[PDB]
Amino acid sequence: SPILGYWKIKGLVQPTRLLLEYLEEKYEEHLYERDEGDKWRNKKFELGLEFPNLPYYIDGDVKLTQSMAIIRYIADKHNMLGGCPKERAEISMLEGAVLDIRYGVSRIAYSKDFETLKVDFLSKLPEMLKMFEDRLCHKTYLNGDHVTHPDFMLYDALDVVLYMDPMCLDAFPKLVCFKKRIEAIPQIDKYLKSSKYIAWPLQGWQATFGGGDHPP
Amino acid sequence: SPILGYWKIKGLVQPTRLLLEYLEEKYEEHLYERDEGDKWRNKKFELGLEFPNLPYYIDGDVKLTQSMAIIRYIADKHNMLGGCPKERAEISMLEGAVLDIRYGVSRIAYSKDFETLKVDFLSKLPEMLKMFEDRLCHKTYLNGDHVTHPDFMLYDALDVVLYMDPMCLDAFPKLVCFKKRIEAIPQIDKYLKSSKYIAWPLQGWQATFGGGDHPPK
Repeated sequence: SPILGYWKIKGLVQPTRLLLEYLEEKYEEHLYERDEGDKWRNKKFELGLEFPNLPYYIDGDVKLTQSMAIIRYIADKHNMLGGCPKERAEISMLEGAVLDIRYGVSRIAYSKDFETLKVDFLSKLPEMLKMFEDRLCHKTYLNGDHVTHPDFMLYDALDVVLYMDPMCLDAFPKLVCFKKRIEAIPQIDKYLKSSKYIAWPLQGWQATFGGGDHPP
Repeated sequence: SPILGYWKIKGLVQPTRLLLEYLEEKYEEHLYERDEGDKWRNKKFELGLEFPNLPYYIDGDVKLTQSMAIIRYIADKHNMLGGCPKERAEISMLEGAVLDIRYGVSRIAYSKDFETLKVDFLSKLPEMLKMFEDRLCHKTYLNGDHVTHPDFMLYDALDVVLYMDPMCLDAFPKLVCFKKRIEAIPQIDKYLKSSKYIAWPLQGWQATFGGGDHPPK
């Protein structure tokens, strides 16, 4: 069965875990704890990876790194990437727009001067969320009636910005409805209640925002 | 014809430009100059873009933003993304590894403490480049005998890191050769010599690094 290797955090891989649980696919996790940086560095160059990094995904057919290449491969193997160039570009554009939010947090989350950079991010965040509000005006999910990988990426981004500002969705009822819809998927519900779910941290443990061993 | 809208810099879109020139595909550029922030603010919500942003690519019915969605769409229309899930994953992985170098530069280039952040980046860069040197063992391009979009992304990343550290490819002669090989593609050489080529800046004009109006002579 496939092996998914990452830090014991949400970070870059949480959307991939959510997709694997939505598809109900068997996989093994190799999790690196806060004190297992040495364990990772001594294995890193001996797994056959062409671009050694975390996370990594190893099945029969593939040895992958790059979080976007991994989530796209799992989608692609399930016929979820889109049927024609236009639909595939729509899905890649949604991907990018979600990363503008999720990388927007990560960019500033490890900085000494985080409190200053937060003011600016929370000023631009409304506009980014409005575009998703409009996309989800009459669509159950970002691509219509059927779930795609950017749904889990957006879920993860909403999870993270709600910690930084618990009122950030008060203006965005369609995003609140979308978020509850994801959570009501029976196999997502079971995952979120399971011993396998990693609630914290959001970033690397060293992060000034969404770090430490426990929520603040 | 397709419209490619961006700032008059290299930045996010330069690999897209190179790919269009490789394909010899006709396109028009809407180029926003340093003084045209107002021009853009005014047109931004008027173009029919679902996720308004720079760069944008407008192809009659197809209206796209996100640089990676744009370069992938152009590749996809020419059947260049990969024939099966495994080949499509190899191209996606190459794409991500190039972006770790290119975004690695962009994420510190707008910082006040660039000189401090540069030391940390240049202690990691030799190993990141080594992974590309190793991939080019017995290969003309990153995916073998045929050009793919990550080749133009790597070419762009190599141009940018050579400005930050002129010696960073001294240990990597297969990367020096790769960069010369791209520049010997005849439709690339023609573009690089033309009046359409934007040599500078690398980042937004306001950047601590790769910014301003001319390179250092």
